[PDB]
Amino acid sequence: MIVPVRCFSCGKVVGDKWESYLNLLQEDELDEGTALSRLGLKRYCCRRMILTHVDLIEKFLRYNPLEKR
Amino acid sequence: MNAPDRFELFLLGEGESKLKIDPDTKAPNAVVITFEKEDHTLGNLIRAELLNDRKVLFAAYKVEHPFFARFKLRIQTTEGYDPKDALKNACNSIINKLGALKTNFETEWNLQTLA
Amino acid sequence: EGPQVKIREASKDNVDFILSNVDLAMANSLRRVMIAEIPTLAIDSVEVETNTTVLADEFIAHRLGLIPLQSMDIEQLEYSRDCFCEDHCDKCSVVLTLQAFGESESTTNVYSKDLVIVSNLMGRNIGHPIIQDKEGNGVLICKLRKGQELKLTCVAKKGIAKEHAKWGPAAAIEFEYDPWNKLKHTDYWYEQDSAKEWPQSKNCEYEDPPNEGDPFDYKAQADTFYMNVESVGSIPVDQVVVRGIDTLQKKVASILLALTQM
Amino acid sequence: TLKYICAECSSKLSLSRTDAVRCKDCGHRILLKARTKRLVQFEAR
Amino acid sequence: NQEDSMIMNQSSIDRGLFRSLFFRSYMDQEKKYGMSITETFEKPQRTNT
Ligand SMILES: [Zn+2]
Ligand SMILES: [Zn+2]
Ligand SMILES: [Zn+2]
Repeated sequence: MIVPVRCFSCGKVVGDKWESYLNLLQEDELDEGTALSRLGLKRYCCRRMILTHVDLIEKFLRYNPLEKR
Repeated sequence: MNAPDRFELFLLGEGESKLKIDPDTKAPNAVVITFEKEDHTLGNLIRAELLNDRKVLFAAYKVEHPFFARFKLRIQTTEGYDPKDALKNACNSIINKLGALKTNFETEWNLQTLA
Repeated sequence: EGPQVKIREASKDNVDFILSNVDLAMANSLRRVMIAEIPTLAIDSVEVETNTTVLADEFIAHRLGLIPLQSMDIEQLEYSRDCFCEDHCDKCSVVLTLQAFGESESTTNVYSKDLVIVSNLMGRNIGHPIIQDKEGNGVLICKLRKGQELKLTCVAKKGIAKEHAKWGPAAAIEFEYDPWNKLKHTDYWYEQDSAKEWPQSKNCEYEDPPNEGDPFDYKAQADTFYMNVESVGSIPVDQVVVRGIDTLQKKVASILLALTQM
Repeated sequence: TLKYICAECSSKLSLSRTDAVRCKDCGHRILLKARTKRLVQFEAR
Repeated sequence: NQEDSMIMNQSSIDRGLFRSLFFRSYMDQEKKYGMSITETFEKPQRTNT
């Protein structure tokens, strides 16, 4: 849905490394492994936390708000 | 639904105490101490420090069920040595070692410049 | 005299050190205490005022509860269970407020830098969400389409990892001993050769390799533990180690106190 | 009276018991009741 | 974890592993039992119900 705050197994905070990860993937044309290593995710628990996330919230944001102010 | 509150893992309930000591009839000069709201963190440490003692004939602990946070520690010492005294000595030794370790770690950390 | 410590690497969030002249039980107890028994601040209660976003209220509440907060002076705060107030006061809690509105045509990211402390901290060093990245925005809490609003208040109480993992300040703790397997505490699974198939640990450089002809040393015990403590950010990693030792010492002292008083 | 929101206009309306359930802005016949005013408490665990 | 049981990490659960949302919907209509026997959505009162 949206990026998890912490890695499930060890508890490292990874919720602030999603936009940086996307910027590294897009702007710098880095592959996923090097981008993960750059952000400091060395254990594969954190690496699978960030690598396999699906950002479904964008889809949810496409629909018009039900209660619009 | 039936899940117990998590604070039951470390908070003493109403009408119960941290320690209770019961004599053991299987062997002479042996006691069983039930520690409440404790786990392997304390049990293994206490057991090892007791085994370090020379006058302790037997020392063991067990957590009878993972559901409940409590453990039983059996201590048997030589004649004329109170098992409670053995527990006191083990706890004192643990406290002294931990204090020395804290002092050493603080002194070592004070020597860093890249922190 | 006692346990001896030599530290290899020191960082803002990691400390890698050696713990020599100490029992295995003591090292494991210290590791467990660092994992579980260190008090920390974290958001515990969430009053939702307005939520027109795409996320459920308890979803956002959970995300907020996982936000690391500054806990350097957490010892000056009291547990909410043993405070004389009704629900929450200034002696036992910190009140934050998250108020975000989607007034931009593009998606607006609600980070943890938008969390504002309302309760008077009374000069303590608690409450501030931990910021680590270079951009300055904290944890990505939510996203807002244009016209969507999110207004809520959070109460943060002190807690330990035993009650909930959101209070754990210790992340992953590397713990190794006897890299050369001289104590024979493991039997290495192998197909052709155990030595070739098992990569040597980085700590093997700090011990003398076995001579391969000497007899097994049955009197040798376990000591010289290589430990690497990582910090989530709530408290500095050196404070993580020191407070773990302090908490373990407090537990043993409480055992002594109960024994004497009964 | 009681507040509702048009499922399409996203506009706010006040409806009585005798009012026909429609959105005066567009005519949509689907309305969602407004969020309650009493505070809601959530445990962040 | 014997006989197909599993041991799950409680700390992992606390951080959101396998957590779920569950929605359930109840539908209710008012039906014309007669020409003027229409049902009405209202708050029932113990005095006259
Ligand atoms: Zn991890
Ligand atoms: Zn209070
Ligand atoms: Zn309308």
